[PDB]
Amino acid sequence: WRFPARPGT
Amino acid sequence: GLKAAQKTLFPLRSIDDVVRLFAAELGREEPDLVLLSLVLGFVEHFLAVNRVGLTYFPVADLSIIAALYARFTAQIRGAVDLSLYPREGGVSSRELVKKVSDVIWNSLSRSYFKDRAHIQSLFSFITGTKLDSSGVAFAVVGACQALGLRDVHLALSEDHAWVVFGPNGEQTAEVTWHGKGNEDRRGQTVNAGVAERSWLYLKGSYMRCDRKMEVAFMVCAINPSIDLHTDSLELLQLQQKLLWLLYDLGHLERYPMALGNLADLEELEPTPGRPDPLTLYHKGIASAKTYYRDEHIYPYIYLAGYHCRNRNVREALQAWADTATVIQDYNYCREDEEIYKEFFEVANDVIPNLLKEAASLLEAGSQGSALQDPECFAHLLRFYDGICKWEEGSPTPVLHVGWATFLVQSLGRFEGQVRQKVRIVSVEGPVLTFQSEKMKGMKELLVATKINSSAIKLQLTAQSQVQMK
Repeated sequence: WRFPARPGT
Repeated sequence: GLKAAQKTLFPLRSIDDVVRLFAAELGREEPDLVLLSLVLGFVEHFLAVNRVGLTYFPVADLSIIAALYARFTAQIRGAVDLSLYPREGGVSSRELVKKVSDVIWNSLSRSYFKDRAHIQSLFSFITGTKLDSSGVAFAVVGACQALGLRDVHLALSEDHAWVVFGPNGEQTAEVTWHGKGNEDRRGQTVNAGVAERSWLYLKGSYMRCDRKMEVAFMVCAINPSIDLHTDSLELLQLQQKLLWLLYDLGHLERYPMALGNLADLEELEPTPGRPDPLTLYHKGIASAKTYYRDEHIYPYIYLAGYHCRNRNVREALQAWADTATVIQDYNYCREDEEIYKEFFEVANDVIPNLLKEAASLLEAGSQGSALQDPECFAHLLRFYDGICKWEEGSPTPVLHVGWATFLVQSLGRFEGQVRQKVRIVSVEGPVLTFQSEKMKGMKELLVATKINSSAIKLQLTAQSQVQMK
């Protein structure tokens, strides 16, 4: 799960 | 709720029709966050979640979108009686904000996986009764706009979301959860977290959105993922076009992470006549320096990742050193684990694999190698220095012996003749000044032909003894 606009994958 | 002028573009039959809707809303006194999130969620559902029957674009009919809109406004207006919470001065009260947060919270499914993709939008909240962490914060702000609460706005750090409100917009309130297995603080200010100098609250240098920046957030929240191997081209295109619209109107000026996201999208599929990815990464760093005291980490991690992907070792090392130079002035606190993981992976996986390839290429006769450039060795040292300084004063340690073998191996990738050319000076050629006590004590170990592995380990960690036998 990635916080919006966090870099990388 | 929906005004006649908001309805004239429907049905939306293409990406460009969605863009036109966003342009129209951004031209209004306030863009309608509920409308826009419902539209994005609808098209994401039919482009990423369920593509059965797709032939071009999932047409968004007014009847469908208006009924979703009605479901949301009915559920907020029915549950939040504004008469119980009088507003002086166009300012909302903490009790009112907490009531809206409770309404959203209490609507959610009892049990669900909170880390899933595609649960960020009001379409997910209405159709699935599911939201992710930051999606709850957004939904609270969209509910407050629907109620006429013009002072309630989204606040964003690099890993969390809350709201600002009240007289002069100076109040803060938690409205969602953060992470896994942390204790809820809904209703409280963010002042303890600011005061403790954690990364999570950016020493107070967090983003306070206006409504246009709230639109930018929902655009950054688009998730083009279909599965682990496959992205929706349609949703990538949509996100990229919407970010350029926001950029041209000025609404990314104060949003570093959105600028990095747009740079990433341009690298994947460049738009003719637009700035290069590097220009955009540097604009993101400039935004953080201008508006946020140069206290943000991800503008530098965006840049470093671009250099890493392009096997620019020198510039990747420089950008990671610059990353560390930001973190050094924070205290590592209990809910900062995401940025710990980012530094750990860089030190203990990404840099090692970069230097291993560089070593093979040097063996094959590469010229201008990072491994022969003392300025590159100095960047590596500055990266570790910032991490060590970060640890000083922190309530929880950062370094452990699991870091030390990677440090020794990375140092060793540079020959002694290269390492000797960096002059470490105390407060010609590269000059470096260490801020951390750990690196200052490390200095005399850094120029020997064969690094004293054991001594390095002792200096990097709390360990002060060697084995008894």
